[PDB]
Amino acid sequence: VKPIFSRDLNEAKRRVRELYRAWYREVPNTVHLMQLDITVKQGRDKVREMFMKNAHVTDPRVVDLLVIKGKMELQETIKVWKQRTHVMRFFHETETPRPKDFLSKFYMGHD
Amino acid sequence: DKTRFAYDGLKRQRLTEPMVRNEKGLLTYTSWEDALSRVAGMLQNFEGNAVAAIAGGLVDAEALVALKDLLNKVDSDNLCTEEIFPTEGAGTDLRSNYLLNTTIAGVEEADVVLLVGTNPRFEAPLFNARIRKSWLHNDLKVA
Amino acid sequence: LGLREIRVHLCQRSPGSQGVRDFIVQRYVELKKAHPNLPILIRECSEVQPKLWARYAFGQEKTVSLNNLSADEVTRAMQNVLSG
Amino acid sequence: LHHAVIPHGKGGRSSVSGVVATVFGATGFLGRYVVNHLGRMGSQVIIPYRCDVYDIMHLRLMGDLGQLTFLEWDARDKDSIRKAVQHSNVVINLIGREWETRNFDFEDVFVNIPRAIAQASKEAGVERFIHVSHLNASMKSSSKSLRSKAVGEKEVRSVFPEAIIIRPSDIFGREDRFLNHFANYRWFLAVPLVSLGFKTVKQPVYVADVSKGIVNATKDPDAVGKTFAFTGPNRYLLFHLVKYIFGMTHRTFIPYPLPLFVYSWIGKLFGLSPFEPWTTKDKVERIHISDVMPTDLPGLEDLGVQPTPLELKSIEVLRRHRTYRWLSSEIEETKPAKTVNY
Amino acid sequence: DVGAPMADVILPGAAYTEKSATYVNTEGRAQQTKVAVTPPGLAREDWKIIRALSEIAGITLPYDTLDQVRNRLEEVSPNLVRYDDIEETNYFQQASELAKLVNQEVLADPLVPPQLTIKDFYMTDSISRASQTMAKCVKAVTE
Amino acid sequence: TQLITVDEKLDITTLTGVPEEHIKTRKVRIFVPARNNMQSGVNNTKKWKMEFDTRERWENPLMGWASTADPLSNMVLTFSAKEDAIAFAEKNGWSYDVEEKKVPKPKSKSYGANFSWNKRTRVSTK
Amino acid sequence: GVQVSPSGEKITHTGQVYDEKDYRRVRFVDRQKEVNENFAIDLIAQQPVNEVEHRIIACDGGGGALGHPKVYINLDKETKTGTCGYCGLQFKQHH
Amino acid sequence: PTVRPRSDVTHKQLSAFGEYVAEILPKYVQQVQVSCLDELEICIHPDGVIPTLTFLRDHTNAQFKSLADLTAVDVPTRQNRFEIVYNLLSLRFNSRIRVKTYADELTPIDSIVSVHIAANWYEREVWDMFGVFFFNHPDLRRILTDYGFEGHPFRKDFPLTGYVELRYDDEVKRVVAEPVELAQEFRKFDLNSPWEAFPAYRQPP
Ligand SMILES: NC(=O)C1=CN([C@@H]2O[C@H](COP(=O)(O)OP(=O)(O)OC[C@H]3O[C@@H](n4cnc5c(N)ncnc54)[C@H](OP(=O)(O)O)[C@@H]3O)[C@@H](O)[C@H]2O)C=CC1
Ligand SMILES: [Zn+2]
Repeated sequence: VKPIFSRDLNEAKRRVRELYRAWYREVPNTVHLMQLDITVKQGRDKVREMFMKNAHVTDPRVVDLLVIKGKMELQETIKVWKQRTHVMRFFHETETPRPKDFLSKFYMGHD
Repeated sequence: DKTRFAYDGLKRQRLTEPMVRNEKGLLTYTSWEDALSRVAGMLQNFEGNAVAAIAGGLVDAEALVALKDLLNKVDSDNLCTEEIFPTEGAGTDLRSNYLLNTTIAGVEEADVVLLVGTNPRFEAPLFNARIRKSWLHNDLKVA
Repeated sequence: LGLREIRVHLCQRSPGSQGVRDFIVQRYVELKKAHPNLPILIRECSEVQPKLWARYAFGQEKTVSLNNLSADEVTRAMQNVLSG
Repeated sequence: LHHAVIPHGKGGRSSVSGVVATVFGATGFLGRYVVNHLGRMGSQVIIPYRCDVYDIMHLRLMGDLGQLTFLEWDARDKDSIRKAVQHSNVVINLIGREWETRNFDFEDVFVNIPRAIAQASKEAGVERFIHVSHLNASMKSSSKSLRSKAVGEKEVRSVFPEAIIIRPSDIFGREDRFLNHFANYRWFLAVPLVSLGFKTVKQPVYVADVSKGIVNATKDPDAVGKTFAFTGPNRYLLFHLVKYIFGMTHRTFIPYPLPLFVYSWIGKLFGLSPFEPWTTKDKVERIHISDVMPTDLPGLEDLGVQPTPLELKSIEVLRRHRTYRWLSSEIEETKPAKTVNY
Repeated sequence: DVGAPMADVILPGAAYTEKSATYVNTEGRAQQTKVAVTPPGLAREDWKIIRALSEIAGITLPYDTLDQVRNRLEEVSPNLVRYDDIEETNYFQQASELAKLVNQEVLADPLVPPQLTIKDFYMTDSISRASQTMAKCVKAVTE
Repeated sequence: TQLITVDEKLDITTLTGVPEEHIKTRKVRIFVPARNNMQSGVNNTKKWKMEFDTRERWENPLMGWASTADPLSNMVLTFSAKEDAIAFAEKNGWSYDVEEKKVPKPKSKSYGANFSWNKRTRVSTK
Repeated sequence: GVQVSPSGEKITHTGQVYDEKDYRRVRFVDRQKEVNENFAIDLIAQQPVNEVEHRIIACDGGGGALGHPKVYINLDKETKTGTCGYCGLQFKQHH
Repeated sequence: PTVRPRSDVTHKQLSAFGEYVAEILPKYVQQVQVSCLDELEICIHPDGVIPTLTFLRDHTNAQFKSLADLTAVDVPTRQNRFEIVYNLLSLRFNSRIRVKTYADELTPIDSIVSVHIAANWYEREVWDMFGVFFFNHPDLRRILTDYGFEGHPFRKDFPLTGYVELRYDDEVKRVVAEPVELAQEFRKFDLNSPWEAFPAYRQPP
């Protein structure tokens, strides 16, 4: 298969570490400048749990495309093309989470 | 014709909500959180061998797996069905005693077909269609 | 405490089910008529690791992977799961 | 249960849930949040509206098509209430004002209108009543609205024995009158407190958590027949509360003490206006009373909703009153107030 | 119609168009009903109901998905997951050698199916007993 | 450039942007469709189609329209090969369920068979 | 001739009546339920049968291309009047 | 008068031009199809798409200076499912050309910014709608999707109705996102007739 940037997994992991460093650098500017209704600590934990959401993939081209999608999110976060509405739909302040046990999923719907 | 014009039964006299025995003696509409709690409360009391389930009919082979595990974990072999098959000799074991062991394509591949049990035209009617197709398209002695 | 049921699986043309095929072709009917209340179920299919599932009381089971045996100790294996 | 009341759906606005809710008094502050939390679930919400159509225009967006229905009524007669509640599953009473007027007083507003709603609801045959009282409601209290709240609780329990009296504490939101009182005290250049805010302990509780408690109390079958008391997770002293409010507003904070009789005289002087008053004597005595220590009462934690504190969501509240010199400052730059159990 | 008015509680399950289920024919072949219409009211799937009954009891059934029920079907009897596949059976001779020792007696009574005529083919097993289509079929036949 | 030598099964979950419940709680059917029985045409059945498990569809409480919980229930998909369809299902990561292609068999049908002397194939009508 | 419900509202020509224990009449308070007074079931027996001198007839619904396509219906059944499947107006054989 | 008249002189002279480009570029051109609609469909290899379009722009006998159109068509039967088109149009020769290459969603296509600055926005639109990496783009910023829209929408595995759906709340006073459940289900119609439509376009078994 043809590569994208990375000939292995650890170089793309270093690119993931660079993007996480730049996101952790960027996010208090987009807490203070955004007039946002959060602190910086659970925003950084939201960045960390969004990194841990796609933690299971060991594929280098998939994580390189995750690197360019995180770079586009970084490009729309360093500049303020995203707003205070778009920037924190990730927190799910309104949508209730779907329950994971069998009994509440039995009570809620045919799933 | 039964299974192609019995779809209209699926929207008539259909149970929708869990129902419970009332204090007066009627059946009233309650929730799953009360009804299954009443089932588990009366299921933890009676145990061992006096818990029985008669299944049968329009019932899944996953439902029998779940019922068989749920009543073998309260160690009862009382899983009875609707219709009677004999288990005095070779009932449940050795799967040639309750199947169509010949293939239904091999119902064409026959010469003499005996029917001791039942008429096929009012009881599994597409088997009567396959035996009529074999009876017409080749010579075949039905008794 | 007792053996509630036993479910024996079987393949069709694999050589790993030949010993339990020898058991089912000669040494089954005397085991069934020694105790007719205890059902020794036979559930065959194609391309299966052959097993015996001796399901005991209260939902527990014992799974013996009855693979690649001879004409000697298959009946000693399920008489061991009957006695134990 | 009927065949249309059966809940199906993931939990959005176009789902069905069967909580056919007559939300009385939904034109104001807690009603907007509870109609949002009821129409987000997927329920049929009927609002008896007393005002013009403009202040209940903004409640039309709260759910799907025909999940919100507005009925014109008046509080003087029981016939429009019986015309409202006879197709209902639950009825949630949120009615009440922070000021009395020439047409309606506190005793009429907190007693006879919930008694008429309870009587027409019982003669119509609803399943669940929820009433909203105050947390500090007792018969021996020194507040007129709290004494009216206690005798209204007695009359609501006298009419309907299975009513869910929810008693929330002081509530803070985007258009409240709790933190907006202390933020409208910024204009008078020196905040007045009874005994410098030291003898009074207040428990702020979030409005979305309160409305989620109401929406969960419409559906929990254990919760029926009970009487609840909503409160926040952290008890606050009043001096540190006004200190935290002006610390995150970043204005000047010069408190000065004047006693309760001249505070009541200045509340009666500010409450004689024909328009909406900035403060009343009852609004002074409601925020200048020590709240009850929470024991032997069910609260917010047993309804499946965790109460968010004052230090997390009051920056959503206080951003209106901030000067541009300290507009963009976040929460942890300011020191949070000390919680006091005493 | 039969088991619900003579009951204590009633738990509504889904129907044959209404659950991802396995059924066996008379040939021994088991196939899967995919779900066509989700079951109305508060009715759920049957193994879903039995697993919720297990969770509300003190019994730990090892199910959380439908695929674990299919894995338990593989673990109990591995013919009900091989879809559209009649499995080749044998070993009738051991069943005949066991059933030859059964000392049972026939007697003089003429054997008969209950679906003797055409008027009772149209009403079997509580769906055709509940539909108004097959009631009109029985009403048209019996004139 | 150089080719990279990896060998794993493919996942494009993060590229496709789907929620996690729409992979982990959904199963997918890969099947040649049945011929519509009032028709006698075969052109529907030359393409391997993909459908999902059907989720809950209730009535809208104002009107009674079909309100679906699932956006994936409207989708059908078209392929021409079963192994290419299983490659698409394995790269998207949904739980596959494949039904094999069932063809008509060649049956010796003749007009002169329908009018035979000793056989039972003589039709009483014409 | 509009029939009334046991609750008190009107019933359409589809036979739809809202039940007494249903919440869906709560959009029906102080806003009128639209029910057409001219039922199409009731406005078909008012016009009499049309006399046909042949064994077949073909209607159009009136107006040619304004009405329906020209279906030839059979008039050989004398015991039952041959209804046009497009309109519903009935034809009777003259002899 | 019903059938469109056919002018085969353009068919043979553009087929001679297609044989010309298929001979002069044997490394990259995989095939050249000529339709019955006097246009050319040169299907090439995606590692060398920039020699193909610099040859089609800069040469005096091709001279397709003006790029017109650029998307994919996503056919999920193929192993490389995206089928990227480049519709180009000569001003001077009054002719048209189509360049079709393939793409997987993991294998990138090197971008054509250095030959046409018309595709400064078309390749960004392709990165939104289908989701292929474009090598050495100046900015491959998302254009047509929402700010924070997870999912390339024009692929066949994306649904019609999407996954998020916006809704205002008064809990937070923002236009928040919810997972979409519909007010009305889009009724999927079986518009494929079951009878055989065209005998010339017949699939062999
Ligand atoms: N002060 C506080 O912070 C707390 C208050 N409470 C009490 O709980 C309830 C919470 O509601 P809340 O949103 O804060 O109060 P609001 O005053 O803001 O809203 C209640 C609504 O009730 C309506 N209403 C009141 N009296 C009448 C009447 N006689 N006739 C018709 N409509 C009437 C008003 O409608 P409109 O004016 O538009 O016609 C008003 O919009 C109230 O009863 C309140 O007293 C509970 C806890 C804390
Ligand atoms: Zn007509």
